[PDB]
Amino acid sequence: VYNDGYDDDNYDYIVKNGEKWMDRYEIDSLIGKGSFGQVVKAYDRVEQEWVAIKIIKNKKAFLNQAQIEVRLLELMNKHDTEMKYYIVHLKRHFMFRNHLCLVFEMLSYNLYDLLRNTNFRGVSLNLTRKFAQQMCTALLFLATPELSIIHCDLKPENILLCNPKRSAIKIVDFGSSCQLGQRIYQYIQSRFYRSPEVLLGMPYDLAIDMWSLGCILVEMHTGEPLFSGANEVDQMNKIVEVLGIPPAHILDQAPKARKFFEKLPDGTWNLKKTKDGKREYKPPGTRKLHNILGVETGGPGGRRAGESGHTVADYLKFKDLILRMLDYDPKTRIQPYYALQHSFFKK
Ligand SMILES: O=c1ccccc2[nH]c3c(Cl)cccc3c12
Repeated sequence: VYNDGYDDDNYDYIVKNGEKWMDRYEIDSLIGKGSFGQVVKAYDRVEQEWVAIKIIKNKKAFLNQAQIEVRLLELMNKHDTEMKYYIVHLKRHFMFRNHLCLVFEMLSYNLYDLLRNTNFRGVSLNLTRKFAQQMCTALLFLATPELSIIHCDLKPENILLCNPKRSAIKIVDFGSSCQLGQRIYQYIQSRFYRSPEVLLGMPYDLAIDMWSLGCILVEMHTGEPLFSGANEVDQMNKIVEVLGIPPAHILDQAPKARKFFEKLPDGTWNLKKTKDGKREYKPPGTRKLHNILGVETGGPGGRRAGESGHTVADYLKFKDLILRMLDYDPKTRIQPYYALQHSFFKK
């Protein structure tokens, strides 16, 4: 018997379609999962609108983290009252049968689902530009000094369409988020979207979100993750295939440097040594983004050959922007304000 038979063995609330809470919320159905718990679709009889309700796990550590989430959402929504900065709206929260319940506006499906709808053909560079511009603008919001918020888990599943016919988006799931002052985890971000500084055990700031976004935009256009590591070692290696060996001034300050690399007597770094003539990775920097994107060959896989809004010049700009976002150095990685000024976004 977990929580008088309301929970399961994983601290999640056993959801029941048609159930009605507090003479207010008619529960329609389950529509999301996460480490945090579950999200359900519900009708709010009082306000007379569909909502989404995040049902946090009934367990101390989860509840505590969700309380941080709430603080940051409420802090964001208070600045963005007009709802023009692409951040989901927290309508209210309540405790119900020992679970914290967060009530958000209802939204459509996420960008992973959108990619899946084209059978991972990827979406157009025109639509990619639109998502890029909205996300940079959202990331600029988070960068306002009074917020200074690191989302910490950007990925396609956490960017959602407002409406399925339209290109407007909102960022959701601030359940791993923190402010620039109060950083509390070392192992953060979804692995494909994890920055080098986090892989390397280093301190991190808002620039980890920009890294993640760089990875996201490429995926939105090619249909597959740019760096799809099966574990941290594979991840770091896949980054090195495209961008080369991280600079020495970084690896010299990196606690986990020796998990992936070796420092030679003359002070330079290589990939850690490999057994018995085993070969698995392309040599450093030889997996060119130029080729991944199909800059001069009709886009990714040649699938955009002779389509408008997919010229070579369009791609060269896109590529340039993406490499600025994937700068190894967090201090020089492009920041939201300057990203919006990039030639990729020219009217
Ligand atoms: O915060 C989330 C986290 C994870 C997974 C799914 C998810 N769907 C949502 C919808 Cl429709 C509205 C608002 C939030 C979400 C949400």
